[PDB]
Amino acid sequence: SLTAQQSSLIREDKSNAKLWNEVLASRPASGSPFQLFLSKVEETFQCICCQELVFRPITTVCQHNVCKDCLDRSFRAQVFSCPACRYDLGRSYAMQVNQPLQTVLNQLFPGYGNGR
Ligand SMILES: [Zn+2]
Ligand SMILES: [Zn+2]
Repeated sequence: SLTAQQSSLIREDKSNAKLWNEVLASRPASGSPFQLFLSKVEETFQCICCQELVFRPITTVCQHNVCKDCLDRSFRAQVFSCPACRYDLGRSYAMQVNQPLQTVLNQLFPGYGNGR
């Protein structure tokens, strides 16, 4: 299973608290329990735009996680809606990468963002 330090890192991602709670709600009949956890994280944090694990994720006001580059490309195309639910984020949507999420994902999947 996951470790205390992993739990501490997850607790820091305060803007995905509800989601992480569901992830944590998820013992397997095959392989190891930590593998089940990893499977569930990967599924939960898929970017809808590029179909990869989100990298430099933006956690939108409407509580969806999209890569910054994917959201940036959409805005440059003059599409200011959430790719996941089409809530109107608006022009000049002030974004910051969700660093706590990025830190968790980089710890669980080191190097997944190589060249991203
Ligand atoms: Zn993406
Ligand atoms: Zn949304």
